[PDB]
Amino acid sequence: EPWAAAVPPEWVPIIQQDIQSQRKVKPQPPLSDAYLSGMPAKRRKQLLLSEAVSRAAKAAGARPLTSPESLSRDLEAPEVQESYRQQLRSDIQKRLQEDP
Amino acid sequence: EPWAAAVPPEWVPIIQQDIQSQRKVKPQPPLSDAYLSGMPAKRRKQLLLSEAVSRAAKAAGARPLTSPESLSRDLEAPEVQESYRQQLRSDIQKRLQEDP
Amino acid sequence: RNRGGVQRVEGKLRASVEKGDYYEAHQMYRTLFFRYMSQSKHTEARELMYSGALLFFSHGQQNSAADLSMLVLESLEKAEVEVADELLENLAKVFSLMDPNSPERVTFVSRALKWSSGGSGKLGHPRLHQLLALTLWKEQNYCESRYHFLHSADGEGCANMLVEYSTSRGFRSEVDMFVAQAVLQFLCLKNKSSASVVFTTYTQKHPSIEDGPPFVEPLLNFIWFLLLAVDGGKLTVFTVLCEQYQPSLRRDPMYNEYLDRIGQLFFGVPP
Amino acid sequence: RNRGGVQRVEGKLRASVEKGDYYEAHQMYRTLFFRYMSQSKHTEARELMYSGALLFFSHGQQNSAADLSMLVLESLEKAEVEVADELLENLAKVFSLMDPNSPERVTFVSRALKWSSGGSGKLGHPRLHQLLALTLWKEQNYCESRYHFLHSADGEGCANMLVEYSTSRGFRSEVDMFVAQAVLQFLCLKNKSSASVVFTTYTQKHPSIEDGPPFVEPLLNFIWFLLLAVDGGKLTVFTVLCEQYQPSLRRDPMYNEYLDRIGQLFFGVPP
Amino acid sequence: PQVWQLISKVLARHFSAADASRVLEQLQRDYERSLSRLTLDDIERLAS
Amino acid sequence: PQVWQLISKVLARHFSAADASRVLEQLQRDYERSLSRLTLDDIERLAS
Amino acid sequence: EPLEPTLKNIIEQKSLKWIFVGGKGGVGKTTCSCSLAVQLAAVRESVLIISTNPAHNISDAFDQKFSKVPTKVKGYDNLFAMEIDPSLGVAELPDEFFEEDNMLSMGKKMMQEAMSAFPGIDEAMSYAEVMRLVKGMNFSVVVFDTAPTGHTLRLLNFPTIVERGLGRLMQIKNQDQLASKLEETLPVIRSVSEQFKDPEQTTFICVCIAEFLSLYETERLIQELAKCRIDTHNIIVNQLVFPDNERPCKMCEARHKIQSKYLDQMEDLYEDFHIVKLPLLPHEVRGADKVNTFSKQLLEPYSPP
Amino acid sequence: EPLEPTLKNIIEQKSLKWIFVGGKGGVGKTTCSCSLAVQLAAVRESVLIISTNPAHNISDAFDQKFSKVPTKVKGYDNLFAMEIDPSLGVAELPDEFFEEDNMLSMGKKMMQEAMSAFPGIDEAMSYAEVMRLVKGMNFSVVVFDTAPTGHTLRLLNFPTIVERGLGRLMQIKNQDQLASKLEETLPVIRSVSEQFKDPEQTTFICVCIAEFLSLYETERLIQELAKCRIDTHNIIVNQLVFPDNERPCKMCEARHKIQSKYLDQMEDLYEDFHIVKLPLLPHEVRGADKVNTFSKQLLEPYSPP
Ligand SMILES: Nc1ncnc2c1ncn2[C@@H]1O[C@H](COP(=O)(O)OP(=O)(O)OP(=O)(O)O)[C@@H](O)[C@H]1O
Ligand SMILES: Nc1ncnc2c1ncn2[C@@H]1O[C@H](COP(=O)(O)OP(=O)(O)OP(=O)(O)O)[C@@H](O)[C@H]1O
Ligand SMILES: [Mg+2]
Ligand SMILES: [Mg+2]
Ligand SMILES: [Zn+2]
Repeated sequence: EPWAAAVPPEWVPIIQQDIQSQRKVKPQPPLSDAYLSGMPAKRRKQLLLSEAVSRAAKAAGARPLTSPESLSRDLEAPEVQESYRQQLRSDIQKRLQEDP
Repeated sequence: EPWAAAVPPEWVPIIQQDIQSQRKVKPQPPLSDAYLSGMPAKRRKQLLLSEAVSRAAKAAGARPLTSPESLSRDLEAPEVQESYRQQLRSDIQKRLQEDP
Repeated sequence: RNRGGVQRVEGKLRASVEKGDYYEAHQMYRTLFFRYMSQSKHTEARELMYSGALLFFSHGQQNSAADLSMLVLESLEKAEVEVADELLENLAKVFSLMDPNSPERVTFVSRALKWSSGGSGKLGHPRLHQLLALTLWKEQNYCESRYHFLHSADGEGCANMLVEYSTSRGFRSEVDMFVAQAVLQFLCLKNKSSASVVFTTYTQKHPSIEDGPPFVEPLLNFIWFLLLAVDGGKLTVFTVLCEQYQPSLRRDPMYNEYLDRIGQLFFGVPP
Repeated sequence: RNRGGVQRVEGKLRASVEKGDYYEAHQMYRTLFFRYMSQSKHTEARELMYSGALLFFSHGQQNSAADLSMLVLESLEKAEVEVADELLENLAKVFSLMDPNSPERVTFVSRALKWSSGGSGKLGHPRLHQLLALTLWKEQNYCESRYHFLHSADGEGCANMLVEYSTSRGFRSEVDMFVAQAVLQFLCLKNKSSASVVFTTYTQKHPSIEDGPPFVEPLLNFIWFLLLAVDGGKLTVFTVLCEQYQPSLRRDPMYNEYLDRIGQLFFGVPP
Repeated sequence: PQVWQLISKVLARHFSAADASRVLEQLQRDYERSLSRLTLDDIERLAS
Repeated sequence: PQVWQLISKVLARHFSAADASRVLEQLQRDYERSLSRLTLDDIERLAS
Repeated sequence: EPLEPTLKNIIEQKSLKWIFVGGKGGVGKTTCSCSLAVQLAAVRESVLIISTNPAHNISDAFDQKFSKVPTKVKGYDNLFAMEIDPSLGVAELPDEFFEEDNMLSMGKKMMQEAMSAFPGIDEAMSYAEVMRLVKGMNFSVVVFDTAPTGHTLRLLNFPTIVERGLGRLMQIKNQDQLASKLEETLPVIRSVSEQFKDPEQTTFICVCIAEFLSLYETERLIQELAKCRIDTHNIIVNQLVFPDNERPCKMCEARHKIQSKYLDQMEDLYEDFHIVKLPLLPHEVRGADKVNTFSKQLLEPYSPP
Repeated sequence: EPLEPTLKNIIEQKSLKWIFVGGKGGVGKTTCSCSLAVQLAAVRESVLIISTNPAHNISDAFDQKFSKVPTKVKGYDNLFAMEIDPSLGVAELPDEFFEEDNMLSMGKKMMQEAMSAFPGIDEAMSYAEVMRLVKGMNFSVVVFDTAPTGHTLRLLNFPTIVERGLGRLMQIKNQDQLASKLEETLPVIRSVSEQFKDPEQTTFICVCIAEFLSLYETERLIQELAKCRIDTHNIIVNQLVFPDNERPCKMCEARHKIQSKYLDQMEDLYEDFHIVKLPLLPHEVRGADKVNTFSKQLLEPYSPP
C-alpha cells in the first residue's frame, strides 16, 4: 500500500493485522471513571418513574391529554411500582455481572 | 414695523425707545460673583511673571532660544521686579476705583 | 414593671440634665426615642426629641442638638405625619438654631424638604422654604436665602431680600439684571404670581429704580411685557418680545434658555 | 540583654512543649520564626520550624503542624534557597505526614511545587514530583499519584503504579488504553525517555499483557511505532501511524488532540 | 409485570396513542442509554 | 520702569525678535483680559 | 417577673439555626460564643462555630488550632470549629497538556489577588461560607463569633443589599451563559436572607460589659439590628466584678460600683431581654475544660457565694 | 538598658504626622488614642483624632459628641475630633430650572445607596478622608482610633493595592475625560502610600492587655504591619492590675499573676519596643479631665505607690 512506503518495511506486516483487527473490534465500551479521572473532560459514565416519564415527554414534546400532575398521582409509588424498582435493581445487578 | 402688529399698540412706542437705546448701550461688563452665584455656570470674574510669561509663550508657541529656565533665573524677583509687583497692586487699585 | 424601666430611664435623664452631663443625656434621649418608637408613640417621641434638641441648643451642644433634630426628622418620616404649619415652624426654628457653616444643616434641610411632600418637587409647603429663606436672610446667607425664596411662595420678602443683596453686593449696572434673573427663574418654577409680586415690589422699593411701569431700563420693560404676555399666553407676543430685546437679553446669556422654558411653559413651545 | 528575650522565649517554648501546651507552643514557634527571620537567620528558622512541625505531627496536632510547614515554605521562599534534594525529601515527608483529605495539602503542594524552580513549569526537581507520587501511591491516592508521576521523571515506579491502578480499578478492556494515555501525556509533557521506560515496564510487568514488542493489542503496537517515530522524528511516519490506527485512536477521542501536540512537538507540525 | 407493561397501561389513559407511544419509546431509549453507560458510581448511587 | 519695558528688555536676550514680540503682545492681551474681568475675589486673592 | 437571666431560651428554641454573638470589642464575644456552642453541643446533634472575625480567636479560646474547613473540637464528638478564609479558592494545579487560556488564567489571578486584600473581602467571604452552609445543612446550628458592632452590622446587611441587587439584575436580565448561574444563585440568596430575617431561624446574642462605651455601643447595635429586623432577645453582661465583703479592696469596690450603675441602666433599658450575667474569673478562660465550666454558669444564673 | 516604657519618643518625634492606634478589641484603643492626642496637643500646633472604627467611641471617650467634620474638642484650643462617615457625599439640592439628567441622577443615587452599605465602605471612606487630609495639611498630626487588628490591617493595605491598581491602569491608559481625573488622583495616591511607608512620617501604636488572646493578636498584628512595612516601635499594655499588699483579694491577686506572666512574655518578645504600662483605674476614663489625667501617666512611667 502507499502508506507502507514511508514506514520501515518491518513495520509493514503488523500494521495490516492491526488494520484488519481494527475493522472488527467492537467500539470502545463506556470507560471507567478511574480512567476518566486522568482526563479533564467532564463527561461521566432516573430511578423514579415520575421524572423519567417527564424527561421522555420533554424529549418527545408529548402533550399529556389529562395532566402531568395526574400522571404523577396515578402511581404514588405503590407495590406494583415497587415491582419496577426491584426490576431496576436486578437490571443493574446484571450490568455489574457483565462488568465484573 | 411688522412686529408691532402682534403686540398691543400701547406697547409699540416704548419698545422702539428700548430698541434705540439698546443699540447704544455698551455691552455688559463682567458680572459680580454675587450675581453669578445665582446661576449654575462655573464661569467666574498670574501675579508672578515667570508663569505669566510661560503662559504667553504657550499661547503663542514661542520657542525660547536659550532656555525657559534661564528666563526664570533672569529675574528671581529682585527690587526692579518688585517695581512690577506694586505696579500690579496699583493697577488693581485703579480697577477697584472704577468699580466702587 | 416591664414599663417601669422607661420611667426610670426618663427620671435618670432628667437627673443627668440637671447635673450637666449633657452627652449622657443625649444618649439617653436616643434610647428613649427608640423605646417610644417601638411602642408606636410617634407624637410623644417627636415632642421629647424636639424638647431635647432645643435644650441642647440652649446650652451650646451643637452636635447633640443636630443629632436630636435628625431624630425628629426620622420620627416625622417614619410616622408619615401629615405636614402642618406648626411642625414646619418647629423645623425652621431648629434649622435657625444650628451653626450656619456646619454640614448638618445641609443634611437637615435636604431631609426636611424631602420629608414635607416628599413625593413631588421637594416642595412640601413653600411656607417651609419661606421660613428657611427668612432665617438665612437674617443670617445674611444671601445665596441660599435667594435659592429658597425662588423655591418659596413669598415674593414680597423675597423682593426686599433681593434689594438688600443687590445694594450690598450687586454692582452698579446689575440692579435690573438681578430682578430679571429672579423673575425668569420664578417663571422657570411655574410660579407666575410670585414673579409678578416680586417684580412689582422690587421696582417699587429699590432706591435706584424710578417708579413707573415705563421703566428707563430696557430690561425692566421687557420683563413687564413678558409678564403681561404670560398672562395673555400668546406665543407670538413672546417671540416678538424676545427678538426685539435681544441686545438686553444677551447681557447674561443664560436668560435665553430660561426663555426657552418660559415659551415651553406659558406658550406651548415644544421642547 | 536585647537578645536575652529570644533565649527566654525558646526556653519557655521547650517548657510548654514538655507540659503538653501544644497550641501555645505553636504560637511561640510562630513568634520565634518571625524573630529569627527579622535577624536573617533563615536556615535556623527553617530548621526550627521543621522540627516543630515534625513534633506536632507526632502528637496529632494536624492543623498546627500544617501551619508550621507553611511557615517552612515561607522561609524557603523568602530566603531564595536553592533547591536541594534533602529539602525536597523534607517537604515530601511533611506532605506525607499530613491528613490526605485536609485542604492544607493542596495549599502546601501547590506552594512547594511553586517554590522549587518557581519560574518555569512548576517543575522544581521532578524528584519532588516523584516523592509526592510515591507518597500518594502508598496512600492509594491513584489520581494525584498518576498526575504527579506524569509531571515527574520516574517511569518505572510510575508504570508499576499504573499497573496496580488498572488492576484495582481499570476495566477489563482498558488495560492497554491506560498505558497509552499515560504515554501520550508524557509526550505532551515533552518527556520522551519517561514515556519509553514507562511503556516498556508496563508492557513487561502487566499480567494481562503478553511479552513481546509485537503486541496483540493494536493500540500497544501503535504506541511502540509512535515512540520509534518520535525517535526518528519523521512527520510522514507519524501521519501514517495516526491514519492507519484511527479505529484504535477513536477508542478515546481525546487521544487525537494529544497527537496534535505530539506532531507539533516531535514532528514540527505548525499549531 | 415488567416496566414496559406497567408504563404502557398507565399511559394508555392520559396520553394520545401517538404521544403515549412516543413517550414509551423515548423512555426505553433513555433506559437503554443509561444501562449502556452505567458505571460503578451509578451502582453506589442506586445503593444509596 | 513699567511692566512692558522690563519684560521687553528681559526677553530681548532669550527669544527671537518675532518670538519675543509675540510673547510680549500675548502677555499684554492676557493682562488686559485679567484687568477687564477682575472682580472682588481677585482683589482678596491679590491681598493674600 | 423579669425574663430569666439565662440563655435557656436559646437552648430550648430548637428550630434556631444561625446564632450571632457580637458587641463591643474585647467584651468576650469569642469566649461567650464558644461557651454557647459547647452548651448547644450537649443538645443538638452537631454544632459548628465560625470565627468570621478576621482576628480569629477561637483557636486561642479552645487552645486548639482550627483550619478553614470545619474540624471536630478536641474533647467533643459533635462540635466543630472553623475560621473564615479571606483568600479566594486556591488555583488547581494546571494539567499543562495544552497551552493555558491566558484570559481565564489572569481572571482567576486577579480574583485571588486583588479582592483577597480588598477591605470588604472578609465579610463577603463570611457570606459566601453562609451560602455554602445553606447549600449543605451539614450542621444542626452554627454560632458566629462576629467582629465588633460595625463590621458585624455590615455583614448582616450584606445579604439584603446583594439580594436587592440580584433582583434588580433579573429585572434587567432581558436587556453570555451567566444567566443560568445567576438563576442558580438567586434561590440561595433569598434563602439566606429569609433565614436571617426569621426569628425562629436565627437570633443575635449581644455581649457587653457594664461600662458607658460598651453599654451604648450595644444600644446602637441593638437599634441597628432592629433596623435590619434581626431578632435579638438576650444580652450577655460579661466581666462583672462581685466584691467579697470579707476582705474588700478599693479597686474591686469601685469597679463594682461602676458596673452596678451601668447594669441597673441596662436592666431598665433592656426589658424583654434575657440579661445573663457572667462574672469575671480569676483564671484564663481557655481550653475545653475551662470553657465548659464557664458555659455551665452561662446557663445557670450565676450568684456570688 | 531597655527602651523607656513611655511614649516620650512619639512626642519628641516631631516629624511624625500619621499615628495609628490599634490592637485587639476592648483593650482601650479609643481611650489610649485620646490620651495620646491630648498629650500631643500640648506640643504640636494642632492635632486631630479620627474614629475610623465604625463603632465610634471618641464621642463617649471625651463625653462630647463629634460630627463627621473636625470640631474643636471642649476644654482644648488646638485639639479636634471627628468620626468617619460611611455615607458618600450628600446630594446637593437640585436647581430644578431644567429637567435633571436622569443618567447622572441615578448614578449618584446608586453611588450613595449601594456602596454606602457595602462591607468595605468603612475602610474606603477612611482612606478617602486620609486623601482629603493629604490634600489639606490643616492639622499638624492625626491620630486614628482604628478598628481591631483585621480591619485596621485591611485599611493599611488599601493604599498599596489601590496604588498598584492605578499604576496598572496608567499602563493600560493607552488602550472619556476621566484620564485627567486619574492623573490628578495618582499623585495623592503615591503621596499617601509614601507617607504610610515612611517611619519618619507615621507610626503604629499597638495597644494590648496582658492576656493570651490579646498578646498573640498583637503579635499577629505586628507581623502583618512588618509585612506592610509600617513602622511600629512601641506597645501600650493596658488594664493592668497592681495588687495592694495591705488588703489583697483573691481576684486581684490571680489577675495580677496572669498579667505578670503575659507581661514577662511581652517584654521577652518585644525588645526594641517602648512598652508603656497603663494600670486599670477605679473610675471611668471619660471626659477631658479624666482623659488628661490618664494621659499624664501614659507619658510618665507608672509605678504603683
Ligand atoms: N468572664 C471572663 N472572665 C475572665 N476573662 C475573660 C472573661 N471573658 C473574657 N475574658 C478574657 O478577656 C479577653 C477578651 O475576651 P475575648 O477575646 O473573648 O473577646 P472578644 O469579644 O472575642 O474580642 P475581639 O472582638 O477582639 O474578638 C480574653 O483574654 C478573654 O479570655
Ligand atoms: N486603663 C483603663 N482603666 C479603666 N477602664 C479602662 C481603661 N482603658 C479602657 N477602659 C475602659 O474599658 C472599656 C474599653 O475601652 P475602649 O472602649 O477605649 O476600647 P477600644 O480598644 O477603643 O475598643 P473598640 O475596639 O470596641 O473600639 C471602655 O469602657 C474604657 O473606658
Ligand atoms: Mg473574638
Ligand atoms: Mg474604640
Ligand atoms: Zn480586688
